[PDB]
Order: sequence, then structure tokens, then C-alpha cells
Amino acid sequence: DEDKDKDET
Amino acid sequence: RTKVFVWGLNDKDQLGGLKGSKIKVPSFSETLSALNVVQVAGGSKSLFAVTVEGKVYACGEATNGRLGLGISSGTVPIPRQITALSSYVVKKVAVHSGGRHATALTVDGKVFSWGEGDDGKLGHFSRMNCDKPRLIEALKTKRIRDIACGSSHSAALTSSGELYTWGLGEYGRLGHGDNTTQLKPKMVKVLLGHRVIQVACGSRDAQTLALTDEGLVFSWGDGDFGKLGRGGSEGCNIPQNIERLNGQGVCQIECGAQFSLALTKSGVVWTWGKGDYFRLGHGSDVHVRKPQVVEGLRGKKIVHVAVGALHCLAVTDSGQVYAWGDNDHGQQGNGTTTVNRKPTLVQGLEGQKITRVACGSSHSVAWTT
Repeated sequence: DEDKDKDET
Repeated sequence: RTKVFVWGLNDKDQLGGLKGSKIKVPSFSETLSALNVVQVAGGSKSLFAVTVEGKVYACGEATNGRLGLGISSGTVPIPRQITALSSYVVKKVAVHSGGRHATALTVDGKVFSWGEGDDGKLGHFSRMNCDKPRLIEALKTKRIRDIACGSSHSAALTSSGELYTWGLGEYGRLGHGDNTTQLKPKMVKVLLGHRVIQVACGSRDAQTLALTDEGLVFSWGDGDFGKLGRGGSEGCNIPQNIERLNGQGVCQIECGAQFSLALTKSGVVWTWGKGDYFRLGHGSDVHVRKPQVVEGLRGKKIVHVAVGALHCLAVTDSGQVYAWGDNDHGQQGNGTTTVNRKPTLVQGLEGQKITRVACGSSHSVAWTT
């Protein structure tokens, strides 16, 4: 999805 | 005294000072509860608070100057005051959940803008980023009553009822009868004769919604997934009336990622648009091309609503928060990362007369007053 954030932690 | 609770994604500290990156249960915010907030508002991994005193605080990812603090690269882990606005009493911050820019409205009617400058959404006749809030000169002689921002365009409406739009023109989201980008605020001439009282702005291939003081809802811009609310997928660059909602008493309108939401004075919630990941609340992930009542909230009088990218919050009149949609980062507040296919009571907020909710891209806020 283009609107699903990613967890950069 | 206003208690503020946050949950959801915290990879950039967009929740103002909690340990962890997936806060799956609403958690009391020490810093935010201290400010005495009148509004909280979420952007893309960002968080803004407007206080009774009229000051604005910001935390989260700092890229593109989206927090308006004079920087453009870090994260701001603790909510920090936007000193650039300290000579003003700010009443409202408008930012989209997928948003990298924002606007602030003062009580005397001024509009400032900051953050990512692409396509003119800051309204300053340029595509320049503003690291710090800047007065929107074009509107200095207008008494602005409300503001909104999508990911790529902005809006503001006058006390007399005229709507202004500016930013990316592609797919007709500005409403001026063409697809031209506007670097300054431009009046939506088609809506003259209607007193526009509320406007909402979408993200990416974005829609726009307006609400008049007669309860008529208009929409325009991108038509993908039926977020315009008139069926199929055709877009338009001229505002059209969403007939389904006439006579329904719509009092609030919102735009998430590729879908639309409306709340009525009688407490009913309508949603429509892209259905993936259950953002509409109807229990299946199919697209809904004309507004449909969120059945899972019949009998509950919703008094405030908020949308993020893929999730929604609704507040009942007895202070209960219901959530639905995607849960990759815990933004549902159901203690897990399991999607809420339906409106689902939010956890950990009992004994709290919650009055207001807000959402960023992947995070959630609920506060009292």
C-alpha cells in the first residue's frame, strides 16, 4: 500500500 | 486540565516521549497532558498541539520542515513550542494524516503555513519549503474561519463563506474547472452562493469535500475507489453535490488516505472510498463508492471523529472511543496488531470523559476537557 507507514525502529 | 492519551507508531517519537515503537494501548502523555491542549493533530509521523494559551507544540519526524521548528532533518522527541508563532493566539492547526506541511489559524483570522513546499501548498507563490511558519500574505485581508490541508493542497474558508484552494491542481482537487496548479489561494467560484462552513482535503490522488451551512456536502478531485461519493471512479475538477447526504445533518467531514468520512448531528457516521485494510468500518475490505452508514455504530451517538491514513476513531457522548481499520503499528488501541474489521471499543480509557480524538498517519490521540 502507498499509505502504509513503515516501522523504521 | 486536559488528559491526553496517545498510541500507535512511535518510530520517530511522534507520540511525544514514550518508550517503544508500537504503543498498542492508549498511554497517558505526560508532556501533552501538561500543555492544557485545545487541539491535537497528526501528520505523517508528526504531532501538533494547540494550547488554550494559543501556543503550538510539535514533535515527531522533522524532515521537510514539517514541524515548523526551524530544522529539517532530525526527530523532535519531546513536544516543542513553535516559537515562530509565539506572538499569536493560534486557534487551530490543519494538517493531513499523510501530510508533510501544515497551516495554523489565529483567533484574529490569520493563516500561517510551513513545511514541504511542493506544488504551492504553502500558498506563497513558490514551491519553496518553509522551515518556520510564514504568514500567507494572499489572505491577509480575509477573515479566515477554518482551514484544512491535504498531502498536496490546502484550503481555507472565510467567515462570509467563500472557500479558497491552492496547491497541486492535478486530478482537479482544487475545484477551479481545470487541472492547473495554484501557488496562491484561489477562490472556488463555483461554490459562491453557498456559505461553506467546513472543508476537508485528501492525500496523494486526492479528493476534496466541502460542507455548507445547509448541510449539503460537495466533493471533487480524484475519483479512484469512489471517494467522491457519487459511484464509479470518474473524477471532476468542479464541486458536485453528494446527493446521498442531503437532509442528513452532516456536521463534520474528514478525508483519510483515499476515503471520506462524515458525521451527522444525530450521531451517525458515513464512510466511502478505498476499502483495503478495513479503513471504512463495514467489516469487509471492499470499496464503497457511495456513502454508507457505519452500521457497527448504530445506537451510539458519535460526537467527534478523526481519520488517519488507514484507521478511524469515533467518540461517543459517554466518552468512549471506537476504532476501526489497520493495526500494523497498534493505532487501533486493541492491545495487538490485529486489524479491527468493525468499530471496536478502544482499550485502557475507562474513567475518562474523552471528548476529542485525532489521528496521524499511523498514530492516535484521545483527550478530555
